[PDB]
Amino acid sequence: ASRILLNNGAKMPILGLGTWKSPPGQVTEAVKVAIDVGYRHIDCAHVYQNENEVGVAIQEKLREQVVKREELFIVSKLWCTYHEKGLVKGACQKTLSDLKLDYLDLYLIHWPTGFKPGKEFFPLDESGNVVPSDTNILDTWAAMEELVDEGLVKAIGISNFNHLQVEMILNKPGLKYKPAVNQIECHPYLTQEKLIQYCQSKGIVVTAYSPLGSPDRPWAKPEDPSLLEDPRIKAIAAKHNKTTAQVLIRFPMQRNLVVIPKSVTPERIAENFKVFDFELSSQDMTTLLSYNRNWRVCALLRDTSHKDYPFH
Ligand SMILES: NC(=O)c1ccc[n+]([C@@H]2O[C@H](COP(=O)([O-])OP(=O)(O)OC[C@H]3O[C@@H](n4cnc5c(N)ncnc54)[C@H](OP(=O)(O)O)[C@@H]3O)[C@@H](O)[C@H]2O)c1
Ligand SMILES: O=C(O)Cc1nn(Cc2nc3cc(C(F)(F)F)ccc3s2)c(=O)c2ccccc12
Repeated sequence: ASRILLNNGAKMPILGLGTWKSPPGQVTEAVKVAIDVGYRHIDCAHVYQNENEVGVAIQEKLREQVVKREELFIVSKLWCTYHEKGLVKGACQKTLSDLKLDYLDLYLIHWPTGFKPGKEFFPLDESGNVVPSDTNILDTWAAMEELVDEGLVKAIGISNFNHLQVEMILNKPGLKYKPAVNQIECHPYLTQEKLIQYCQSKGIVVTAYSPLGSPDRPWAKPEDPSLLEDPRIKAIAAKHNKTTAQVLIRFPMQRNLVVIPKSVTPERIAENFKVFDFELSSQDMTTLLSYNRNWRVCALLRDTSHKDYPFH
C-alpha cells in the first residue's frame, strides 16, 4: 500500500521527498519533478531555509492541476529557537506563509532541545555552548496541540526524540493529542530496533530520515562508511535488478516505516520512487538489519550539555 494510517485518522504516503540541503535555486524544479513523477509527501523545515522555493513548486503543480491539495502530504517542523509557548504559532504561520498553504498535514517538534529565541538557529555563548531555553517539551507539546485545535495543522509529531522522551509525551498530564509520528535517523548502519518497536507499539508511526546515509551532509568525511557503496548492499540490489538506493528505500518501507530520501537530481527523484514493484525477502531484511553499527550520521553538538540531548 502507498499510505499508512496515522492515529489522527489520516493516511500518510510512506514515500516522501526530503528537502534538507536542496539548494534554493534547484529545489523548486526538484519538487515539480517529484510531483510529476508521483510523490505526494514532501518533508520540509523552516531551518532548511528553502520553504519559499518548495512552496513555489507546490503552488504551480496545484495550479496546473497535476495534483489536488487533499492528495498532498506536507510536513514541516518547529525549529529549536521557537519552543517557547508564545512563539510556536508564529513559527508555524511563517512556515505556512512560505509554503503558501493554509494547513500542514504534519508539524513536528524538530528536536527535543529548546534554544534561546532570536535570529540565530544555533545561539552560542562566548565559549561556544548552545544557549538553552528554559521551556520543557511538555509545554511545547501543549502549544503544538493548540495548532491542531486552530486548524493550522492536521497532525502533530516529534523528531529526534528518544524512548524516554516519547514516553514523557505519552505520559503528559492532560495529554490531548498523542504524537502521530516520530521522525528519526534510520538505515542499515543505524537500525534503531528498540526505538521503532517502542513507538510502533504505541501506535506512533516512524519516519526514517537520512535513509541513504546523507552523503551530502556538510560534515561528512571521505573515510566515512558508505551505504551506497557497501558491496553487501550492492549484492542484494543486483539480485533484485534494482539499484542500491532503491534497496535502501524499500528496506524501511517493509519495516512499516515512512521514508524520505532527498534528491535534487531528476533521474534519482524518479529512480527513488520506483520502489513499489519488488519485495525484499525476510532474509534480505534480516541481513540488512545485521549491518547495524550504531553509526549516526546526523547529529552535531555531540558534546552538548543540553539536558534534553537525545542520544546519550
Ligand atoms: N528530522 C530531522 O532532524 C532530519 C535530519 C536529517 C534529514 N531529515 C529529512 O530527511 C531527508 C533525507 O535525509 P538526508 O537529506 O539527510 O539524506 P539522504 O536522503 O540519506 O541522502 C541524500 C544524498 O543522497 C543522494 N542521492 C539521492 N538519491 C540517490 C540515488 N538514487 N543514488 C545515489 N545518490 C542519491 C543525494 O544527491 P542529489 O540530491 O545530488 O541527487 C544527496 O546527496 C532530508 O532531506 C530531510 O528532509 C530530517
Ligand atoms: O535538523 C535537521 O533536520 C538536519 C540538520 N541537522 N543538523 C545536525 C544537528 N545536530 C543537532 C543537535 C542538537 C542537540 F540535540 F544536540 F542539541 C540539536 C539540533 C541539531 S541539528 C544541523 O546542524 C542542521 C543545520 C541546519 C539545517 C539542518 C540541520
